[PDB]
This record gives sequence, structure tokens and C-alpha cells, in this order.
Amino acid sequence: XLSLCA
Repeated sequence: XLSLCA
């Protein structure tokens, strides 16, 4: 996500 979906 915002962190992994980087």
C-alpha cells in the first residue's frame, strides 16, 4: 500500500 504499493 502507500508503503508497499510504492
